[PDB]
Amino acid sequence: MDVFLMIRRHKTTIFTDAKESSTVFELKRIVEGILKRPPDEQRLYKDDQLLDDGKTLGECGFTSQTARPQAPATVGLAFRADDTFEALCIEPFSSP
Amino acid sequence: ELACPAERSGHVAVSDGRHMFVWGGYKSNQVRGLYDFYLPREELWIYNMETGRWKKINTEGDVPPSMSGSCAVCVDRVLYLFGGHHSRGNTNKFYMLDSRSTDRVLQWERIDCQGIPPSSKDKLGVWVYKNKLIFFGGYGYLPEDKVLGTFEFDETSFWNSSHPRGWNDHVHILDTETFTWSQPITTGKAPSPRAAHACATVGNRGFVFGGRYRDARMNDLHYLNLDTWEWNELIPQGICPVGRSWHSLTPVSSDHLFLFGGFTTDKQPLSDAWTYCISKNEWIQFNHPYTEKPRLWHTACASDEGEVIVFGGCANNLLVHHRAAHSNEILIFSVQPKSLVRLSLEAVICFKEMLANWNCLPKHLLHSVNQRFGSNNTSGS
Amino acid sequence: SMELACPAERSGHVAVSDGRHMFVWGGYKSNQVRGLYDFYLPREELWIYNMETGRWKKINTEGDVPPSMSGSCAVCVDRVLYLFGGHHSRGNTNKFYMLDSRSTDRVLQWERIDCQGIPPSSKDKLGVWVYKNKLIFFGGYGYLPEDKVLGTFEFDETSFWNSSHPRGWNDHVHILDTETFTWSQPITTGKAPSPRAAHACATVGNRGFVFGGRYRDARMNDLHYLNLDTWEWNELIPQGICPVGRSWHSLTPVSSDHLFLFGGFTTDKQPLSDAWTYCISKNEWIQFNHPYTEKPRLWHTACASDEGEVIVFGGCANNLLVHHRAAHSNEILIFSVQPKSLVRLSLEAVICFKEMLANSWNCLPKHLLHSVNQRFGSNNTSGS
Amino acid sequence: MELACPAERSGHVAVSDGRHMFVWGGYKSNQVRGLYDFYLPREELWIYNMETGRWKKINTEGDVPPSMSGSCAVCVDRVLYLFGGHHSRGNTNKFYMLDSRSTDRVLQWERIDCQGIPPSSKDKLGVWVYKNKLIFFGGYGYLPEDKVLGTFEFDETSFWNSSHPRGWNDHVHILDTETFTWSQPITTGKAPSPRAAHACATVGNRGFVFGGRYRDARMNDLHYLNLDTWEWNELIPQGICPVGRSWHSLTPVSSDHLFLFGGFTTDKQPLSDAWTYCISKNEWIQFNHPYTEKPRLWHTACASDEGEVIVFGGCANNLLVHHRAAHSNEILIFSVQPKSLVRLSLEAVICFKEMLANSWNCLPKHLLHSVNQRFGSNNTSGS
Amino acid sequence: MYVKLISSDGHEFIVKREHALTSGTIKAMLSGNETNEVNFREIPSHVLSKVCMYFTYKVRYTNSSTEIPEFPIAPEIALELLMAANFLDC
Repeated sequence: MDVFLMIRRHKTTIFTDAKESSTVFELKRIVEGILKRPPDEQRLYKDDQLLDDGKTLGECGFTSQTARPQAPATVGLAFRADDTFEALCIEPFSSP
Repeated sequence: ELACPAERSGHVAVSDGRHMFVWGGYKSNQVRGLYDFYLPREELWIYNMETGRWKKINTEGDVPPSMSGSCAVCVDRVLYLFGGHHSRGNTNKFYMLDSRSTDRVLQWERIDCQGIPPSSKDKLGVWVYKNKLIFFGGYGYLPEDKVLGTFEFDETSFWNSSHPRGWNDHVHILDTETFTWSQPITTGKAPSPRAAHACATVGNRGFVFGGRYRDARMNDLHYLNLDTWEWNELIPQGICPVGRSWHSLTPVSSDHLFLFGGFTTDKQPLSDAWTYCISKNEWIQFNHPYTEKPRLWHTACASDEGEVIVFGGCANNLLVHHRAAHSNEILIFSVQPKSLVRLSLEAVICFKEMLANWNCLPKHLLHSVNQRFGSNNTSGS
Repeated sequence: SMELACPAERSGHVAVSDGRHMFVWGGYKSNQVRGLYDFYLPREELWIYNMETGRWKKINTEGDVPPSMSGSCAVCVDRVLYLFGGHHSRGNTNKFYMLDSRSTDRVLQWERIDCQGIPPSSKDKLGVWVYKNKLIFFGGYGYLPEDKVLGTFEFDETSFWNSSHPRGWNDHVHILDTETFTWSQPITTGKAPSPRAAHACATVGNRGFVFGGRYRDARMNDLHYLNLDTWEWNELIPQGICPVGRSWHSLTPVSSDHLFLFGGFTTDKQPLSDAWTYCISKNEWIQFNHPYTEKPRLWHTACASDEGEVIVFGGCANNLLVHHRAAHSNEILIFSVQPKSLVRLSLEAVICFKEMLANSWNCLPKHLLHSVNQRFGSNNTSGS
Repeated sequence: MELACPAERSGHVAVSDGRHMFVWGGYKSNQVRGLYDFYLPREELWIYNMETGRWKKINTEGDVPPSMSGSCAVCVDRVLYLFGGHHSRGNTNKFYMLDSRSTDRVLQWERIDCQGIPPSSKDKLGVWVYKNKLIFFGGYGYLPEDKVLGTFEFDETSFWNSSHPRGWNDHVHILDTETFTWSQPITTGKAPSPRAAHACATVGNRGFVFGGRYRDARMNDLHYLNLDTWEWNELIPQGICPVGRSWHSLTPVSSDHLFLFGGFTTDKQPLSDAWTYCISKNEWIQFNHPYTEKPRLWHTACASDEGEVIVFGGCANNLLVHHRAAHSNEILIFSVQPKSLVRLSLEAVICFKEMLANSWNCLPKHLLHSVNQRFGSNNTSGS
Repeated sequence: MYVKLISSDGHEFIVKREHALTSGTIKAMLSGNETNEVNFREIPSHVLSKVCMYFTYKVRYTNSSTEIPEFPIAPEIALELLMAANFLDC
């Protein structure tokens, strides 16, 4: 099936399409290929929850109905996470 | 006053992307369940699907009679009309109407086309290759001249008509400019003679699907490649629709065809929708909230916003005229999704109806509106 | 297939009836090749509409044929058509014509009669009654007669524009005694009406009823009746609501107490489709209900069946005075102003269930089945 | 050379001080192709003297509004105040000011972002002036952005004709221009239905609202609003009231009398009828003048200080088809107050041209300026 | 392949280009692959987020026979959605 991804940190968000059997390594490779820098220094957060990198997205809880293009769930990102995983600080959107 | 039309089937409706012109047709009379009431001769029920409304006008000129089952196209907003079955039988005259004019009343014109004409018949398919119109198939009387193709008589028409009819697979090129009939040699396995078959135009590829050979109603798919005149039978992989008739193969994109409805041999009207991909070569079934409304002999046309709009049809069977109960509903099937103009339109109609509710609305860039408004300043008054 | 029996769309033809076989002849049409002049029909063409079976039939005739009429007066006494008056491409005519339509094994023949006495003027747009063995002719747009003729006659001014020979309205009464073939003129008593053409006439017993008409620039609609024994004119003022003043409209007797009116043309030149019926005992107008009111007609020929039907043939939908865009029609309109017999309902019960009971369609008696198969069912979806 | 008229159009805005009509904006159907609409340009101001009679072209500077197909404006203390209007990009609601008192300088626009809750972009609305306050009623347009008193009904066909559905409102807004504050008074009494294509008139501290087209129904009913107690009151008048219609116009001819002229009916027929409302007798008495064969719609009206109804604009024929929109540009003058003795002297001289050309030349300087300015062009003279 | 966009309040954004080929105002504004650096002054980030989300949806639900779902519009952002439709015309 088809699972679509929000990646939100520090007034930057990243829209990225993937499949259900894709691991967290493959989306790490594609965000490395977008933003032109090391992807191993980043941490993902399912509302402040670290995922295992070898886990496929069927096991991660990101399905197609949960992460509909027109209504999708998010992860936050934290570069330089390394050991001191960057604390998540998502600046949200403005008031309507 | 919203001009609600009479419920009908057999009308021809054409689409430029902005207007379906609905003309002709017949209905079952609800007062008198004895004879099918043909619709009035001059009635044009133009439904704008971009501005979603009805406007009926009256025409003049060399007016053709009350047609139910004709074959009409609309090329550069010009109506061309051929064939059909009026209340005394079938015809094979050619008629032309100009729909570009809005200042004057619309005047019909009969054109006697040079070349060999086909027989008086109806229920045939058209494909439009630039200024040429290829006519294929149909049901009707015997061909008077030496006509390429195979004519096979329906036996039961012998038990219901003073002159018997039958199906054919006869192709004819009519020119739109010079009004010339011609009839080229085709190649490949030509398909079966059939009626209520589906025609669809991509390029010089014309797809015919479905119909009722003999008394059986199937689901075979053929295409004519009009630059090469080559007939090819194409059986798509994956899941497939059932055998049906009276279905309109209206295209929605250059790779993707849309099919609404159907009518099986058991005389059941179908309420399912299908899409077809040429490049994957696959039928796949569409889910839609109009599964409670089966329609046959309807008009499913294509809009510029990627919506297939259906007007007409009957909710039950059309064979017995007393059992016919026609419908005049407008059905929307957006396989290609709605646009930002249309998502703004469901943003207003659901979430601003009870809402009366920040005071900051400036403007910087000019002239970015010219595909949106149209007739804007005369509205509402 | 072969070309089915369908007459051309027209306006101004003459339909007579014995109640079982309508004879349609004359009339003209707008020429679609060029609308500057008006096309006229060929003068040998009889059309027969059977109202019991609903079919047309082409008839060629011999004899001293009339010219191409565009509206003439005729009767169908004893299945014998008698024609008089009419307008044509040569002009107007007062030649009396006879067509014996009683011969079924023989083809029909024409005979022009030079009747004795003083003949009337050459004229069209007029009415007629048949009383005993006498034909009685009333009114007419037309010329002045060659001798002294009882009654009044006023010239139309606008005819003085459109033709060297000028017509006008009269209310003359003439008698052709066909047993002696002699013209005569009785004494007109009572309050005589205005001179009018386009007057709708009917024969109720020993009386003749005249409704509507045109005089000066006014399309009138008063109602009169003349007795055919006492020769006394009686103007009737009916109660209720009147139908709008109108011309170019027919009116046939549908029963011995009741009369029927369809169509008309308002003085403002608007085409009419409102149906009315008239009660002579109540002296009353009742507006009739039918679903055929969405199309209007000019020169709508009505005929009375023996099954109680008003059968309308022909009619211009728009303004006829716009002759280059004159939308002529050839559509039979059947109005049920009197209920039918079961013979007719039994054939309706056959005509409803066709695909279920095609064996009973194929197994009727021969006149019955002919009538049933006569209907050319409009098959547009059969075979699909 | 420069006797050129303003062009034939529809949807212009004309205001009055009683002496000098200010005409600005509008659009016209193009004579090359009648389907699209060419907007008459936004720099163009016309001044038509309503007493002497003439037209003056002034180019406008400043924070210039775009071309308008119909807006709302007043002339208070010879200062123009503009709100709303529909431009070629759609509707607008910016408040504009044009000080017309500067005769020595060329006129400059000024767009002012007023404080409070401004209404949303729209058009086809009415207005009253009470003391320093400019009070705005009605309108066909978009949804307002904050809590706005009054109701709103969205027109259905507006949903079809664009992606911007415009609806009618019965909203009321006070612009206090001494502080430049948007505010909203309390709506008491039986409020009208939400409508536009109406007209408004001001009688002292009162406001009259006449007609309009809610949905498709072009009712012309009358409503009354106090400008002190803010109380709504529907009046059902006696006499024979005028026919339901939209695109009409009202001016107060006197402190007891109101005027009404022409319009566009519910069954799509123009109007050229004239009526006079009496508030003391509460009666609609029909006014007779020989200009009842010329029907105009949405035609502006101005009441003079000498008491004349002067009408400019108004499409001569229909306008819902764009290709048949035969717009006009002629001045219609109607007298409801009688002609004064100064104005009887003015006709005493302007009516005798050839017999009293010596009396044309022997007049005071502003008088002669008005007489040699009122030049009926000579068809007869020449041979 | 991925193009940068700035909202009114300074929120940076990065865009799939084949998801960005649909709207004509941005394709006449940027490049009118190639990464562009463009900016907005008036339209906020929440209604813009919907725009790009709409595009992905628009791209995913093009030419398939899946059930195309209705998109929930909140009534507080619907006025700015009509504003964004006016200032985009997609």
